[PDB]
Parts: sequence; structure tokens; C-alpha cells
Amino acid sequence: MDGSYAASYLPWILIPMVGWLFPAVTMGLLFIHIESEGEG
Amino acid sequence: HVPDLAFNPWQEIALETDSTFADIAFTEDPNHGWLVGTKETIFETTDGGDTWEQKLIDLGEEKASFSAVSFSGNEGWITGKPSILLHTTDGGQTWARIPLSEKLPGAPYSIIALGPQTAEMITDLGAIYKTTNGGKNWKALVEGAVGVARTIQRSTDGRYVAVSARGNFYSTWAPGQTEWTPHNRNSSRRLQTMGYGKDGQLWLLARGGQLQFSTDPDAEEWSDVIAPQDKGSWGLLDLSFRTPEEVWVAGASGNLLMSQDGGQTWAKDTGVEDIPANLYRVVFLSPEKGFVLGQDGILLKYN
Amino acid sequence: VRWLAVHTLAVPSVFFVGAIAAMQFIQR
Amino acid sequence: TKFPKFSQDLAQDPTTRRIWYGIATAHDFETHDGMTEENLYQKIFASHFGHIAIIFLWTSGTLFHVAWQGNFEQWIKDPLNIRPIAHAIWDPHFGEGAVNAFTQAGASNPVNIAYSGVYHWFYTIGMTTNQELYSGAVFLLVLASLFLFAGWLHLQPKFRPSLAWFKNAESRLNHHLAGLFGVSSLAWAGHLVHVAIPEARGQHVGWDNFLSTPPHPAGLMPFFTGNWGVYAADPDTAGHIFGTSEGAGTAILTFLGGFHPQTESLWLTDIAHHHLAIAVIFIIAGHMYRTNWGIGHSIKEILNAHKGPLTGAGHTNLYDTINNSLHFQLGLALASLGVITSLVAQHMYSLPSYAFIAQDHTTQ
Amino acid sequence: MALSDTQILAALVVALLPAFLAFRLSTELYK
Amino acid sequence: WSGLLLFPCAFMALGGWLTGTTFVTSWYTHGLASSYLEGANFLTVAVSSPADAFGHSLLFLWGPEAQGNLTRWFQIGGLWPFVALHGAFGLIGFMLRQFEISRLVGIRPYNAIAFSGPIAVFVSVFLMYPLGQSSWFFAPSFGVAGIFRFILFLQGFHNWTLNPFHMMGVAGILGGALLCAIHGATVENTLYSMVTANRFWSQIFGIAFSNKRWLHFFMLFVPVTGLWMSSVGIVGLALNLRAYDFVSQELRAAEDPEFETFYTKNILLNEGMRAWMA
Amino acid sequence: WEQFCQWVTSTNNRIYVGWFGTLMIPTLLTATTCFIIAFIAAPPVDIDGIREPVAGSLLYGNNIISGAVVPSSNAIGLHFYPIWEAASLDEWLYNGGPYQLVVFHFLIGIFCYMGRQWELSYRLGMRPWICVAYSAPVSAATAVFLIYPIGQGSFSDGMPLGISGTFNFMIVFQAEHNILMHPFHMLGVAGVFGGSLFSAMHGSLVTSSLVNSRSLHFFLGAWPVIGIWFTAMGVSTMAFNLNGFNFNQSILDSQGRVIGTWADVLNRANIGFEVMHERNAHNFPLDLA
Amino acid sequence: LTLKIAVYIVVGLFISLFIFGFLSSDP
Ligand code: CLA
Ligand code: CLA
Ligand code: CLA
Ligand code: CLA
Ligand SMILES: C=Cc1c(C)c2cc3nc(c4c5[nH]c(cc6nc(cc1[nH]2)C(C)=C6CC)c(C)c5C(=O)[C@@H]4C(=O)OC)[C@@H](CCC(=O)OC/C=C(\C)CCC[C@H](C)CCC[C@H](C)CCCC(C)C)[C@@H]3C
Ligand SMILES: CCCCCCCCCCCCCCCCCC(=O)OC[C@H](CO[C@@H]1O[C@H](CO)[C@H](O)[C@H](O)[C@H]1O)OC(=O)CCCCCCCCCCCCCCCCC
Ligand SMILES: CC1=C(/C=C/C(C)=C\C=C\C(C)=C/C=C/C=C(C)/C=C/C=C(C)/C=C/C2=C(C)C(=O)CCC2(C)C)C(C)(C)CCC1
Ligand SMILES: CC1=C(/C=C/C(C)=C/C=C/C(C)=C/C=C/C=C(C)/C=C/C=C(C)/C=C/C2=C(C)CCCC2(C)C)C(C)(C)CCC1
Ligand SMILES: [Fe+2]
Repeated sequence: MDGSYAASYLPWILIPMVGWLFPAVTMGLLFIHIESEGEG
Repeated sequence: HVPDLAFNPWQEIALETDSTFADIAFTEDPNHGWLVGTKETIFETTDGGDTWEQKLIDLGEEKASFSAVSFSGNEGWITGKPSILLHTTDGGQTWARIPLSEKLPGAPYSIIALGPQTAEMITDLGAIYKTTNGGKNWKALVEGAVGVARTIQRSTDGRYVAVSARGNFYSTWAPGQTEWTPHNRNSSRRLQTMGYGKDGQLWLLARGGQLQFSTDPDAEEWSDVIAPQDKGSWGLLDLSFRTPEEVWVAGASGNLLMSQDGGQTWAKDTGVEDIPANLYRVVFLSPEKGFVLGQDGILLKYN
Repeated sequence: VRWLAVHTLAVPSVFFVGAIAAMQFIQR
Repeated sequence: TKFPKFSQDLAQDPTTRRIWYGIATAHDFETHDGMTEENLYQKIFASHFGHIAIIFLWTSGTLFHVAWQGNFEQWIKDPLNIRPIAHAIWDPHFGEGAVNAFTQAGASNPVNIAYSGVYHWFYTIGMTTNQELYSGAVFLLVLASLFLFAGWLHLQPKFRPSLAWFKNAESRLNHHLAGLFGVSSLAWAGHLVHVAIPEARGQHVGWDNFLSTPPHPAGLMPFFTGNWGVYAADPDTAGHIFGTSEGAGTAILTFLGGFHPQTESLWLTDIAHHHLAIAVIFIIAGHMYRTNWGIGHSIKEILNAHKGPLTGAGHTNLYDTINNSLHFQLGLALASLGVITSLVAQHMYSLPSYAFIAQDHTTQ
Repeated sequence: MALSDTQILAALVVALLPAFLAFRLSTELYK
Repeated sequence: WSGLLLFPCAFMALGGWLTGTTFVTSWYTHGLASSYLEGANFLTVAVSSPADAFGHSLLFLWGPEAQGNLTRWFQIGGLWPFVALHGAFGLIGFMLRQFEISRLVGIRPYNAIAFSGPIAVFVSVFLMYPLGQSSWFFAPSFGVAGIFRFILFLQGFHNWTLNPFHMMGVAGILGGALLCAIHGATVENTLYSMVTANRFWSQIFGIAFSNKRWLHFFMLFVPVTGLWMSSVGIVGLALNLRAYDFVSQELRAAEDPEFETFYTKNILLNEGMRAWMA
Repeated sequence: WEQFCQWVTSTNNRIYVGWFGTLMIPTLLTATTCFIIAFIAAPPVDIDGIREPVAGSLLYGNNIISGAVVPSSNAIGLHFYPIWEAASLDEWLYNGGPYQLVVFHFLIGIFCYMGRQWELSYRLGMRPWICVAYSAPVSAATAVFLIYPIGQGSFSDGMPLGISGTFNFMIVFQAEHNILMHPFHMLGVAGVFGGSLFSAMHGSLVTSSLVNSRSLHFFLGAWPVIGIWFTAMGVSTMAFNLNGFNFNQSILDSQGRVIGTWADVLNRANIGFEVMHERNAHNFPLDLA
Repeated sequence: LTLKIAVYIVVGLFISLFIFGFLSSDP
């Protein structure tokens, strides 16, 4: 997909990060945090 | 404005000097009293501070500014920067200068006479010496320096508090310690003065006339900020207790204020505000005999 | 050439970023 | 298990209920373990800062995406035919049929069509080029940054407010009525007078030349002398074309009433006098409650005085009840906000303010 | 006229700041 | 030609800096953790200077200070000389690169004479000062915090602010920034179009700009001259301390408790800072 | 009277005045006059409320470098201190009131200088980015001269109007706030460095050609202004006891002992600056005669 | 106190003149 707006390459990388990289990272960190034993 | 006061109990005296006042001391209640100022300004009185005459004393250098004067019974000591220490055993009729040891750490700051032939010596660099030989010898009580300091105050029981050179933090010393305990300031604003109250606790005055009271010996917890001038942001200078309950403070342009409830309410004394000087210290020898020392030879006597 | 001009910087950078990514976890 | 740190009963649960109930009771500060009143209020204050920052970021994003991928500068040239564009579409899962179908509004890529009616709002308040939209977006970003930093700072130990500062009802009411409502509405009336109306009459006014050109040919003289009727003289004619000087008046504060003949919306000068009068009323209202100068009413005395012979105690002790309870205040605020939101809908679908917004039926 | 790509990049750089401030505020609120 | 004489060296310097900032440690050179591996952040990480155990020896890989080993070569701190020397070589390579670009185009080389300032700054701050000092242990580190530490050390040991050369360098830097801002602002104002700006400055500032070439020369010349003088002052500090100390005021204030000057308080700060590290 | 206003707004005067100049000129002239008088012949202004008067006037034994208009006294605090609140002239002179008068009239003057710049720029028919650029030094001056004294709660710790006073103020600021580690002074440093870099590059390019430019000049002029804005905001934040990053003792071992980083050394240097001597238990001479 | 009054009238007349001139800008 492409568009005529300025900086058309920004969605190409920003959308995958907000769709794959960011969700994967935040769910990984949240899963790690919610399972850390002790220090209740 | 600020709440007013019912009266002015401070008799104004305009001494004949341009020096800045440093301290006062008295041997006996009606006997001759002495006051030390800047530029070798020593004044003597005979009627409890009502009449003062300048004692003209000169050394090789005319730049030995006296800082503290401590009199026990009749014995008397005068300490000033750069190093100068006068010791007398006749109330001050004759002054015998004791040449200070060349290994004195920094300049002298304050001295207190513990009794017959004793003197607790304090230097601005943070050295606590003691003599029991009348100046022949000196024994150190702390083996280190707190750095340059703005003010150092002595507790009633013997503790010492020293504010840093800029007010960023402070330090404390208790008897029997070879070091000093440093503490970051317990106020938002930088420290200006820190003193030991008559209650055995500490109090601090930061910039802008903010007054804070500690209610514990460790001084870790502190009460709320107390501003005697709420709207006005004058810089308060000194605090004192006429009674263990009544409080007095001194600031700039004669801003001498008085609190009947330990800082809760401050009433401005308009009687002495007209004085064209910045008051420096308030000393209450007794709940009836008090002196307010300011600039350019201006004194206030308590009636 | 352009091939080296890009690879000499690319081939260590991925190694290094993977290293730092793991160090972001090796901390106790 | 560490999570959730704010509750120990949930932290010792071995099942999956721990995670669900940790998410569920996260923002209920009133029942956390070892929660004090002061800390509760301070956490609420910081969180409210956070919601405000989020709102500003949301508005900035709306503005930015409209300015970037929209057709505002072409929408203004023909608001009755062109469709406003919300944001571009980048869906890798799209086929060719969807790509051809969604290349709408005379664009060159798949694109959405805005139905929030922001184009009408931006046109009505005098924004005519997308550079202004971009500047507004950046300014909103800066404002959100400032509010986030304010929350962080007023969370600090030495800037942490006291409990009594959170229970000063009189001062809060005075400041928020006079300042948050009165002053803000007065500034909005000033914006409409100084910028919006001249832009509606085909005059370009921006930061570069607003300090020079006066909104009226007689500036500030009649206001202080008392000749206010000058500002209401020579209003816009019924043949006025929005955005041009054709058949336009010079009056700034009028009570023309009704609708603009072309845009089918309320007259902007009516908006100006309306918001200005509202600002004056609010500023008078804001000087009602005494704070520390003796003058002013005290809410406790008012409530305890208005006792009734049929209600036994009347509105006695209600001040303490409302001041001590946060749920009471939240309920009152939610009721008021809901009532005025319904009012907003009812009085906006029938009295449109933004230009050409009545024609666009889907957005309405 | 339409925006320039430099404006978009500058907008992202500016938006970096509220991200850092928001992270700080969230970490402070976590305590 | 010489455009390929700096690329390998500059790339090696960059790679060395990147390797040092995340893997090597300053435990055996400064007793500190100065890379990402130990737990340091972006501001803290630094390629620390070599320890004070060798002197001015460069710690070569084939030199007997490391004997070909790599773990030793990193622990001894030879990565700092490696990075600094390769960076200086590449920087002079870019000097010659601008020189040869100007020669090829045929116009007078002015980008090179302007770029000369950074060359002098680098060779003076990072190379000549430690040479004048005892060893590399007092050389500045390749880090954000290391630079600040070096700055504070030079203030404590030299009163570098009171030096005329740093003063005129500060003036040059600030003047360059002011001229840059004013030129950009005036260009986007008149957006020829010089008569309007000239009249605006003649009526505002009185002493307006004679010509745009004159203004361009001035903005070219002020910061490069400031940097050159600052580098010359540092080099002097290495050889002969050029700090005009008013000992008359010092003696006047030593024994007079009623006299004080901000110079006296600066001297107090310097000597206390000296005494602070024993 | 209309002829006077016609001359005032005239774009033909040799040195422009404008309507902002009608208020700019008196304030600037007053500030210059009182600053010169205070620099030459001011009495020793005690600055910390203790018996250590500080002299910053030439007639009292100072050269050009050592001369500095002394800030107000700690006795004043933050209070407004005009002459009529002084019971006589000598107290006002000895309490640093000249400093307050200078700074207030000078701030008014620079604001009016901004106004005059914009007024001439718009009357000459030019889009006024010159004031957008000039706002940065004004913002920095306000932050370091008015915002910081209020945040710190007193006028005593303001920057003295002197070369040595500036250095002392900067060093004490670093000691008490750690400005170097604060991100906004780095933003300002990057701004000024980029300004110098762009100046050198643009001058070289123009002179080498002597016989995208729009956005080029725009960003060239915009980078340092943004940097100065950011550093002024940073100073204003530092005023209310906010500081830079404190990465000290942030790295431990398996047992709990601090390892230490360069930020730790920076903290140690700051502590060394804030107390100009050694620490405790460094063997004071035990016995003195 | 006469100096206070003089300064008051001086600054008041200055600001009043500035605001009066700004509101009747001839060009
Ligand atoms: C909250 C406001 C908001 C929203 C909902 C969107 C929505 C969108 N943006 Mg966008 N954007 C915004 C603000 C916003 N923008 C701002 C302020 C900027 C200026 C920096 C941008 C710059 C921007 C670019 C440059 C691009 C997008 C793109 C997109 C689209 C791809 C999905 C996405 O967001 O990831 C990408 C978007 C970002 C990474 C923007 C960062 C997020 C902003 C700055 C702040 C959001 C914080 C938010 C309040 C957090 C709420 C949390 C909540 C869910 C619990 C999507 C329609 C892409 C697009 O149009 O593809 C066709 C694209 O290339 N945006
Ligand atoms: C396989 C099906 C599929 C998939 C995967 C997508 C994927 C996408 N479509 Mg899409 N689309 C589809 C079918 C699909 N479409 C169909 C059938 C149609 C009808 C023709 C469309 C019509 C369509 C349009 C018209 C548009 C898209 C857009 C998009 C993109 C939006 C990116 C986004 O939402 O990120 C952000 C992700 C979200 C908002 C998801 C959040 C959802 C949860 C519930 C909220 C979070 C809750 C909770 C708090 C989460 C906790 C935190 C979490 C991280 C763990 C994305 C690539 C848009 C686009 O191009 O973007 C610029 C767009 O404008 N699509
Ligand atoms: C003049 C001084 C002043 C001002 C401006 C404010 C302003 C504010 N205070 Mg406040 N406050 C003040 C003094 C002031 N305070 C004092 C003196 C105290 C101590 C007694 C407090 C104590 C205090 C507390 C304890 C709290 C606040 C909060 C707030 C914020 C509320 C958030 C909000 O909805 O605002 C935005 C509101 C408006 C813009 C107006 C409301 C809109 C109404 C309903 C009319 C609708 C307008 C119009 C019809 C629609 C426009 C449509 C358009 C979009 C097209 C707000 C920014 C709260 C907060 O967290 O903020 C950080 C909070 O919890 N204040
Ligand atoms: C490489 C080293 C370096 C560099 C480049 C900088 C760079 C900078 N530092 Mg910094 N600093 C450093 C090391 C460094 N620092 C160190 C090591 C320390 C620790 C001691 C500090 C401590 C420090 C402090 C404490 C402060 C700075 C500030 C600044 C900024 C100066 C802003 C300024 O002057 O206001 C802009 C210029 C003016 C305000 C001048 C007035 C301009 C008006 C409008 C005109 C006046 C005209 C004049 C009166 C007469 C006209 C002349 C003629 C016509 C007659 C600048 C970004 C300051 C800052 O952040 O600024 C807010 C600041 O307060 N630094
Ligand atoms: C603020 C710092 C600063 C930086 C980062 C910088 C950087 C740059 N300016 C250049 C140019 C210039 N600079 C100029 C004037 C100026 N430049 C200045 C200040 C700087 N200039 C100043 C103050 C002036 C005014 C005199 C001119 C006139 C030019 C150019 O013509 C040129 C250009 O066209 O720019 C676009 C480029 C140099 C290319 C080169 O030599 O290739 C060789 C690259 C090498 C050798 C790699 C450098 C490695 C260094 C020396 C050692 C390693 C450093 C570590 C990796 C990083 C350590 C970081 C710590 C501080 C934490 C580069 C983009
Ligand atoms: C400190 C502030 C005090 C300043 C007061 C300044 C007021 C200035 C008035 C000057 C205006 C001159 C024109 C007036 C001449 C007579 C014209 C006339 O009859 O107008 C008649 C105008 C309308 O009549 C015609 O309308 C036509 C419309 O096209 C024309 O265009 C003109 O507007 C007018 O000729 O109507 C009014 O002005 C009626 C009076 C409005 C005044 C308010 C009273 C209405 C009751 C509402 C209650 C409000 C009470 C105030 C409460 C205050 C609460 C805080
Ligand atoms: C004072 C004063 C004087 C001079 C005043 C001068 C010279 C100027 C005054 C300007 C003022 C006082 C205020 C300007 C305010 C602007 C604000 C506050 C903007 C806020 C924007 C928000 C919050 C949201 C923005 C939005 C944008 C950008 C959008 O694009 C979508 C809509 C919306 C979401 C609304 C003098 C001394 C002469 C006389 C006495 C009065
Ligand atoms: C249980 C509870 C609660 C809840 C409840 C609710 C929330 C309620 C709601 C309610 C509502 C929500 C109500 C409403 C009301 C309304 C009204 C009451 C209205 C009125 C109106 C009127 C009266 C009008 C009139 C008129 C007309 C008709 C026309 C002309 C003009 C006028 C204005 C005159 C709370 C939290 C509070 C508290 C606690 C308990
Ligand atoms: Fe140019």
C-alpha cells in the first residue's frame, strides 16, 4: 500500500511496530511482571 | 499587611560607630558588660547596657574583627577572625592576648567559657578544641573538618550544629564523636540558620523567612513551614526565646517580631521598624534582660 | 563498494543490538 | 506473587482470578492496602492530570492526522460537495476491490471519510490552511507534555499537597467559576472577535498581524466612554457569503438572532456577545464565597441556615457529608455532566453553530 | 499547500518529549 | 583520493567506541563500571582513560604492554588510545577530503579552514593536555559524564573560567549562535530581499550589515576563531598557565575580614576543591 | 501633539523609536545609569546575612574582571525593596537594592525592545520571525534573573552583574543543582553547538561561491532558538529545587556494595564544591599550645 | 515619601502615554 501524503514510508514501519513489535513486547513484559513470585 | 503588636518594649540606642554588631556578654547583672562588634569594636557598659563607651584597643593590624565574647563569673574571653583571642581574669579591665597556635584549623568562630580557667574553642572550619589551662594548652574533640560554614550554634547541653557554606545541607556533632554527622536540609529552600531551642530540640530558618520546628531529638521529622510574615517575604535572621514559650525573631529594616504561641501567631512590632538598620541577633540572658544587636551601632534593650 | 559500505555497518549492528537486548534481561 | 502489589488477598491467589481481579480493582484507590486519605487524594490528583494529558494528546492526534492526510484546503473551497477525510488507510490485508472502493473523496489512496464534523468546526473558528492545523497539533503536544510534568511534579514529596488544600471548597469554587469558566469564556469571546469574525469576513488575521489591526474601526474608545451600541452597528447582511467580504458588516457584537442565510447556522457575532455575557455573569458569580478576606458567603452557614419545618433538619451537616465523601462529589459531577451533555445534543441538532454543518446530515 | 516530510519528522521528535514525561509520571504513580 | 584514507579509520574509531561503551570495563583503570554490560545507562557509559600504571605508553596490541592478548588489551585501557588516535587520523583525513574536494571543484577551500577549528579543539583537549600532564589517567574520558568530570577537574585545578582564552572562546561560540539565529530569522523575514533587512537593522540596531557576504564571513569567522583561541589556551595550560591571578586582591582579602571579592570566593572554591581530593 | 506621534511612528527616523520605544528608552537609560553608578561606587553589600560583607565596586578595590554589582542581601529575602521602603539611602545602598532596581528596569527594557522590534518589522511590511528568534535570549534572561530568584526564594543567590560573579553563580548552581546532568542544559549546549556549526558551514558555502535555501535558513535560525528555549525552561525548573538525573549508587553487586560510575564521580565533585574543604576524621592536630 | 510619589506619577504617566498612543495608532 502507498499514498500521496508526505513521508509515505512512515506507515510502512510504524504500523508493523504498533501492530506486532509493541504488542509482543508489552504482553511479554506484563506476563513476566504478573508472574514474578514473592514481594507481594 | 501583617498583624500589629500591642506595644514596643525595646529601648533604642544609637552607638557612635559604623561597625556591625557581633555579640554581647555580661559578668554580673549590674556590673560592667561588654559587647564585641566588627573592626575591633568593643564597647563597655556599667548600668546594664544603658550607657556604652568604646574601648580603643589597637594591635599591629587593625583588621581583627571580633566574633564571640564569653564571660563566666568574672573570667572573660574574646574570640575574633582572623585569629585573635583575648583572655582576662579581671572582667576585662586588662586584656591579655593569647597568640594562637599556627596549626589552628582555619579562623576562629566562637568560644564559650565553661568555668574557671576553661574555654571551648570553635573554628569556622569545624574544629572543637578545649582549654583548661587558660590558653596555655588546647585539646581537640573532633578529628575532622565540616568544610566552610555559614553559622555554628551551640546546644544548651553542649551539642553543636553547623550549617554548610551555602545552606545546601548541615551537620551536627554530639559530645564524644570524632566526626560530624551530615544531613541534607529538611526544608525546600536552602538553609540560613539552624539553632537549638530552649526545649532541647532543633529549629531551622531557611531563605525567605521560613521557620521550621523539629519535635524530635533526631530532627528527622519537622513541623509545617511557619512564615511570620505571610505576605511579606523578608529574610528573617535570628530567633530566640525570652521564655520557653514566648518566641522572638529579628530580620531586616527593624522587622522584629514576637510570637506568644511558639510561632503560631506573629505580631509585628511597628515601634522598632522605623530603625534604619537590619537587626542581626537577639540575646536573652534572662527572660527580663534582652538585647537586640543590629547594624551601624544600633542596639535595642529590653525593659 | 556500496555492498561493503553497507554490510560493514549492518553485520555488527544486529549482533550488538541483540546483545543489548539480552543484557536488558540479564540484570538481576 | 508480586502482582497486584496494592492488595495482598489477591496476591496470594494461586488461580487465574488473581490477574482478573488485579486488573478489575486497580483504579479503586479507596480500598488498597494501607491507604491513607492524604495519599488517596494525591494519587487522584495525579491521575486526573493524566486523563487531562491524554485528552490533549487525543485532540492533537485528531488535528495532526486531519492536517496530514486530509483534504481540508480543498474542503473549504466547496464544503457542500467535497467529503471530509478523517485518516488514510494502510491495510496490507486489503485486496484490489477494496483499494478501488475506498479511494474516495477525490484522493489518490484508500482513505476514510470523517463524520465527527471537525472540518466544520475548524472552518468556523477561522482555520483556513493546514499549516495552522499543524501548529495547533504541535501546541497541543506541548500542552500535554506540560500537564504530564505537572502531575509528576505535584506528586513529588515536597510539592505534595496537604489534605486541607484538597478540602478548601470555597476557594476552589471561586477560582474555577471566575477563572476556569468566566476567564476562559471571556478569552474565547476575545478569540471570536479578534480572529474568527474577521476571518469569516474575508480578512486573514494571524499571530503575525493581530496585534496591529483592530477588530472594529473604533477600538476601546466606545467601550470605556459607554457608547457600546457602536459595536452593534452595521451587522452582516443576509446576502453575506461566508469567508468573503461580499455583503459583510463591520459589527462585532450583535443580537441578530436566527440563522445565517447561507450557512444555516447561528451568527458569529451572536456567539461573541453570548460568550462575553456568559463570561461576565460567571466572573460575578465567582466572587461569591469567602476565602480569607471576610467578604463572601460560607457554604456551611448557608446549608445549616436553610432548615425546613417539614423536613426536620433541612440541609443540615450536608457540607461535611459532601466534603468528606468523594463518591458524593463524583455522583453530583456525573449527573450534571450527563444532563448538560443531553442538553448539548438537543440544542445542537436544532441550533447548529458551525458553517454548512446542517447540510452534512451524516455528521449531524 | 500540503505538509512537508520534515514537518512530520519534527512532529515525531516533538512527540518524543511527552512520551518520556508520561513514562516518568506513570512510574511515579506506580509507587 | 584521500576520501578513502579516512573512511576505514573513522569506521574503526566508531566501532571501537561502540565496543567500549558496552563490553569493556574500567574496573582495573578507574575502579568504575563504564559499559552497558555492568548496568550503566547511555549517559554513564564511557570509554575510560588508561590507568596511571604505564605513563605515556600508548598500549599497542603488538606492544609488550598487552603482548597480543585482547582481554588484557581491553583491561589495560588501550581502547582509549585506539579510539582517540583513530579518530584524530580520520579527522585530519576529512580535513584533506574537504581540501581535495575544493581543489577538484576549483573554488577556494573555505570549508576546510572552517573545519580546522574542531581539529585544533580535538588535538588540544584530548592529546596535548594529557601529554603536558603526568599520564593518560588525567586525560578526559570518552563519555558524557567523563567530559563533565574533566571539565570540573580543569576548573578545580586551573580556574579555566578566569582564563582569557576560554572567555573569548565563550564569546565566539555565543556570537556564532547569535549570528546563525539572526541570519536565519532575517532570511525568513524578507522571504535579493536585502534592502528591507538592511533598513530594519539600520533603524533598529543603527550599525546594520554592510553586505550579506560580510555577514556570512562574520558568522564563518567568529566561532572558528573562538575555538582556535580556546585550543591555544588549553595548549598554553599544558605549557605555561595563562591565568592572570590578582595576588594583590588575594593578600588584601586574606587578613581583612571586612573585604571580599567574587575573585576571592572563586579562589576559595578552587583551593577547597583542591583540598577535597586530599 | 500629533506631530510628535507622527515622528514617533515615522519609518524615516535615523534611529527608529516606535510606540514601544517610548517606554523602552527610559527604562534602558535608567538601567544603564544606575548599573554604572552601582558598579563604580557601591558600598560593600553584605550578601549572606552574616558578618562577611562583600564588595563589588571599583572604588572599593576591584578591577574590571573582579568587579560585579552585588546581588541583594539575604536580609531582604524575596521582598520588594524600593528606595522609599528604605528608611534612608545608606541602608538601600548596603542592602543591594540597586541590583533589584537594575534587574527590574532592565527586564522591562528588554521586553519593550522585543515590542519595538516587532512593531518596526510589521510597519516595514515583513513577516516577523525576528522577534520569534529574539525571544530566546529574553526567555533565558528572565529564567536566570527573575524565575530563579523566586524559585530559590531569595534575591541573594541571583547572578551578580559581573564577570567573576557569573562564574561564582554558575559554579554554585552546578554544586546545588547538578545542571550538567539535567537534559535541558545539554539541549542548550547542542543548540549553541549546532548554531556555531551551521554558521561556519553556511559562511564557508557562501564565501566559496562569492562572485532549498528557504527551509535551510529556517532550520539554521530555528535550531539555536529552540535550544535556548529548552535550557531556559530547564533553569526555571531547577529554580524550584528540581535537579538533573541522579545515577549515583545505582549499580550494586551480589552482596550490596556500590560499584560506582562516572556519575558517582560527578556527584562527589559536586559535594566537594559545596563544601570547600576536607571531610571528617582527617587527623586534626590533637594538641595545641 | 516625595520620591515615591514622584516615581509613581512618572511611571503612571509613561504607561498611560504608551497605552493611549497604541490605541490611536495613526499608521
Ligand atoms: C491518540 C491520538 C492518535 C491516534 C488514535 C492515532 C492513530 C493513528 N495514527 Mg497517529 N499520530 C498522532 C496521534 C494519534 N494517531 C500524533 C500526535 C502524531 C504526531 C507524532 C501522529 C503521527 C503519526 C504518523 C507519522 C503515522 C500515524 C499513523 C496512525 C495510524 C496507525 C496506527 C497508529 O496509531 O500507529 C502509528 C502512530 C503513532 C506511532 C503515533 C504515536 C502515538 C501518539 C503520538 C500518541 C498516542 C498516545 C495515546 C494517547 C495513548 C493512549 C493509550 C490508550 C490506548 C490506553 C492510526 C490511524 C500512521 C498512519 O497514518 O498510517 C497510515 C503513521 O504513519 N500517526
Ligand atoms: C484479517 C482481518 C483484518 C485485519 C488483521 C486488519 C488490520 C488492519 N486494518 Mg482492516 N479491515 C478488514 C479486515 C482486517 N483489517 C476488513 C474486512 C475491512 C472492511 C473492508 C477493513 C477495513 C479497514 C479500514 C477502513 C481501515 C483498516 C485499518 C486497519 C489497520 C489498523 C491498525 C490498528 O488497528 O492498529 C491499532 C490496533 C488497535 C486499535 C486494536 C485495539 C483493539 C483492542 C480491543 C484495544 C486494546 C484493549 C486493551 C486495553 C489492550 C491492552 C494492551 C494490549 C497491548 C495488550 C490494521 C493493519 C485502518 C488503517 O489502515 O489504519 C491506518 C483503516 O483505516 N481496516
Ligand atoms: C483560576 C485558577 C484555576 C484554574 C484555571 C483551574 C483549573 C483547573 N483545575 Mg483547579 N484549583 C484552583 C484554581 C484553578 N483551577 C484552586 C485555587 C484550587 C484549590 C482550592 C484548585 C483545586 C483543584 C483540584 C483539587 C482539582 C483541580 C482541577 C482542575 C482542572 C479541571 C480539569 C477540567 O475539566 O478542566 C477543563 C474544564 C473546562 C475547560 C470547562 C468545563 C466545561 C464546561 C462543562 C462547559 C463546557 C464548555 C463548552 C460548552 C463546550 C466547548 C466545546 C468545544 C470543545 C467545541 C482545571 C484545569 C482538577 C484536576 O485534576 O486538574 C489537574 C482537580 O482534581 N483544581
Ligand atoms: C562546553 C561547555 C558549556 C557550554 C557550551 C554551555 C552552554 C550554555 N550554558 Mg552552561 N554550564 C557549563 C558548561 C557549558 N554550558 C558548566 C560546566 C556549568 C557548571 C558551572 C554550566 C552552568 C550553567 C548555568 C548555571 C547556566 C548555563 C547556561 C548556559 C546557556 C547560556 C544561555 C545564555 O547565556 O542566555 C542567553 C543569553 C542572554 C540571556 C544574554 C542576554 C541577551 C539580552 C536579550 C540582550 C542583552 C544586551 C546587553 C545587556 C547589552 C547589549 C550590548 C551592547 C548593545 C551594548 C548555554 C546553552 C544558562 C542557561 O541555561 O540559560 C538559561 C545558565 O543559567 N550553564
Ligand atoms: C558539537 C559537536 C560537533 C559534532 C558532533 C560535529 C560533527 C560533524 N561536523 C562535520 C562537518 C563540519 N563541522 C564544521 C564546523 C563545526 N563543527 C562543530 C562541532 C561539531 N561537529 C563546530 C563547533 C564547528 C564550528 C567551527 C564544518 C565547517 C564542517 C564540515 O564541512 C563537515 C560537514 O559537512 O558536516 C555535515 C562532520 C565531520 C565529518 C568528518 O570529519 O568525518 C570524519 C569522521 C570521523 C573521524 C569520526 C569521528 C570520531 C571522533 C573524532 C572520535 C570518536 C568519538 C566517539 C565516537 C563519540 C564520543 C562521544 C562522547 C562525547 C560521549 C560531522 C557531521
Ligand atoms: C459599567 C457598565 C455600564 C455601562 C453601560 C453601558 C450601556 C451602553 C448603552 C449604550 C448603547 C446606546 C444605545 C441605547 C440607546 C437606546 C436604544 C435602545 O432602545 O435599544 C434598543 C435595542 C434594539 O433596538 C434596535 O434593535 C435593532 C436591531 O437591529 C437596531 O439594530 C438597534 O439594535 C436598536 O435600534 O434593544 C436594547 O438595546 C434594549 C435594551 C437592552 C438593555 C438590557 C435591558 C433588557 C432587559 C434585560 C435585563 C438586563 C439588565 C442588565 C442586568 C445586568 C446584570 C449584570
Ligand atoms: C493581556 C493584555 C495585553 C496584551 C495581550 C496580548 C498581546 C495577547 C494576548 C493573548 C492571550 C491573552 C491569549 C491567547 C491564548 C491562546 C490560547 C489559550 C490557545 C489555546 C488553545 C487550546 C487550549 C486548544 C486549541 C485548539 C486548537 C489549536 C485547534 O486547532 C482545535 C481547537 C482547539 C482544541 C480549541 C495588554 C497588556 C496589552 C493589555 C491588557 C491585556
Ligand atoms: C442517590 C444519590 C445520588 C444520586 C442521584 C442522582 C445523580 C440524581 C440525579 C438527579 C437529576 C439529574 C435531576 C435533574 C433535575 C433537573 C431539574 C430540576 C431541572 C429543572 C429545570 C427547570 C426548572 C427549567 C425551567 C425553565 C423552563 C422549563 C423554560 C424556561 C426557562 C426555565 C429555566 C425557567 C447523589 C450522587 C446525588 C447523592 C447521593 C445519593
Ligand atoms: Fe545565507
